[PDB]
Order: sequence, then structure tokens, then C-alpha cells
Amino acid sequence: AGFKGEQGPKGEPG
Amino acid sequence: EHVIIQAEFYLNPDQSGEFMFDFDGDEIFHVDMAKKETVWRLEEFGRFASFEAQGALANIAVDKANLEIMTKRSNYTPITNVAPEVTVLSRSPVNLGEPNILICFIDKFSPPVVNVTWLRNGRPVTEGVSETVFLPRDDHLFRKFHYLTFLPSTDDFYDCEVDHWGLEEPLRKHWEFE
Amino acid sequence: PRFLWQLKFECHFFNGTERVRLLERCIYNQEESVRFDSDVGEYRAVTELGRPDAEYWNSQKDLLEQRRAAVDTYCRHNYGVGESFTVQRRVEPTVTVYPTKTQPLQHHNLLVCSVSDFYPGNIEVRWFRNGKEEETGIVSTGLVRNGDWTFQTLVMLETVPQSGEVYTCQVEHPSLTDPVTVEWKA
Repeated sequence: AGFKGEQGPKGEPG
Repeated sequence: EHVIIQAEFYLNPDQSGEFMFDFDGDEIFHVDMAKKETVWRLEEFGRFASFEAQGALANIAVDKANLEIMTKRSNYTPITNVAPEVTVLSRSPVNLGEPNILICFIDKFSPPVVNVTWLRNGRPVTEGVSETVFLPRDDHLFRKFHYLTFLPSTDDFYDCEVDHWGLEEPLRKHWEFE
Repeated sequence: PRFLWQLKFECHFFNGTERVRLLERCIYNQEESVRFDSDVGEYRAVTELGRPDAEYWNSQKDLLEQRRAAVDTYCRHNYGVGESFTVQRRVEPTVTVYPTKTQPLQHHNLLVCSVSDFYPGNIEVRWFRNGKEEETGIVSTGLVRNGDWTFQTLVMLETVPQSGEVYTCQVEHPSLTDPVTVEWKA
């Protein structure tokens, strides 16, 4: 009954 | 004045991925990739908490790519190895015949890849030993712990042998009763 | 030839959970490239490499709006989930004292006060000789992080144990309602 993970964005291809 | 940190790192070529939670310095848990599950630093935490591991795997994936992306417009600037400072201490004060635990602090290094070994009277120890994944540090380097369980004796003596690219020859710290 | 990409989602708390700062930072080898500081409300570039992401992301409104709110949906969220076993974890310190050197009365040696197995890290240690507190020449190893949610320290004191003396290490720690004392004599 707990903890969330903070999702993350994806890098700009280069 | 507490802090919680979702520290995650990915590195090539090794392809070692890590996702973990840190609180005021110590790790709450990390996600075992292989087992695709969650590993609590203290079994008690589990009865207290929960974490959907599948979601960790995602981030690492984006991370793996985000790396490949950066690894490129950096002109393949490789990682500059940082030598690990190594030291040894007992968890509690030592008394003969009183089981105790030897700690080996591998601190302030990078990359998060290393080789550790416990030695009892010259010989490598295999039973009664544990460790921790690569812990993050405010300076962006890594921290690692290792544990040996022993029963203080006068003849016995130990060594925590640590190897890491940032050294010429493996590092060998000693320890013995008093 | 290794390549490392780090990533850190940190939540900073001040005064319980009244003021909180979310800091989402993506790091390269050991060089932080971009970051989102709740105290600004948008990604910023820290070096040259990050500028790209600083733009591509600051353009994604569903992203920014989610990030800006992360201060509660994330920070204030986990803080309250793990408070009981993290923020309020308490472990009493077991104290041990012992003479460093081996020398009959009248000869000058270290006295070590081991304060181990404790949490939080916040702690105070004091040296006493026959009721009079010591302040000068007190060397401290500093605080140690054992890695298993436990701290430890060593506070040394040098003297010339004379017969009848009583050295006492007094410790005060949040896990204690009353200080723990350990004496030692000649």
C-alpha cells in the first residue's frame, strides 16, 4: 500500500 | 530537513541498469531487474510499503536510449574513471567469541561497476557475506557497502580486496583485532 | 570505454511538508545536463548538451503541467507513505568505552567512546572526568553511515589515568528520553 515512481520524459533525438 | 531521491542510472557497454529510492542518505529499496521485482533494504520496510516494479523497468529503458542519444552528441566523450576510497570498520565494538560484522566502505567512485572480495587469513570468504547495489552520492559518484560476518579471534585476520578501473592495482585494506 | 547516464528525482522537505522543492535532473557521465526546479516551473539547461531537451520538453505542456504538480503528486505523496518508518525511525545507541594503550597508572593514553547502532544520525557526545566536563583536546571520528540504516561514531579523549578517577561518556540522542552514561575508572 504505497510508493509512486516519478516517470520521466524522453530525450530529443540527435 | 529530510530528502527522498529516486536515483536511477544506466551504463553502456555493461548494460547495467539500476533504479532505487534513497532517504536522507540510505536506500529504501531498488528494483531487481532480472527478478523484475522490488528489494527492500530492511525486510521490515516491506510489511510497511509496496512498489510496482514494472514501472521502474520503463524509466531505465528511456534512460538506456537517453544515454545512447547523449553518448552521441558528446562526440563519444567517454566516462573518466574516479578511484574509489576504501575502508574497513566493525558494525559494533569487538569482543572475542562475540559474533560481529565487518564493514567495507567503498566510497566516492565511478563508474558504478566494481569487484569486491572478503579475505580471511589470505583466503577468499564465500559464506556469511552480503552487499548493496551501487548507491548514489550527492556529488554524483557512487557508494557501495559490503558485509562479512565473523567471530573475533586472535589468529584470524581479514582483508577487503577492492578492484576498480580507476586504480593501477587492486586496493587491499586490512583489519585485525585491535 | 563506459558511458553513463544518471537520473535523479529528488524531493526536498522543509518544516515537515509545508515548503517542498521538487528537483528533476537528468545527468550525463557526471555532468548534469538539464533539470526541472519546481522553484522555477520549467526545465532549464545546465550545460550545452541539455539545451535541446530544455526546449523539446518545455514545449510539451502535458509534461510541464505534470512536472509542476509533481511537488504534491510525487513529493508530498511518498513523504506521507514512508514517513512512519523513515522520517520517524528511532534506534537507541549502545555505548562502549575503552582505553587505547596498555600502560600502568601515570602514563598518557587514549580513551575511546564508541557510540554505535543508532538512528537518526543527529547526536551529541560528551566526556567527563570526575564530574567535570572535558572540552579541549577531544578528537572525533565524525559520523558513520553503516549502510543498514544505522550510524556510528568514535570520540576519543587523552589523559593520564590516575587512581580513583572516573571517566564518563555521556550521550544524548533523539531515541533517548534521558542521556546514556558510561563510566570508567583506574
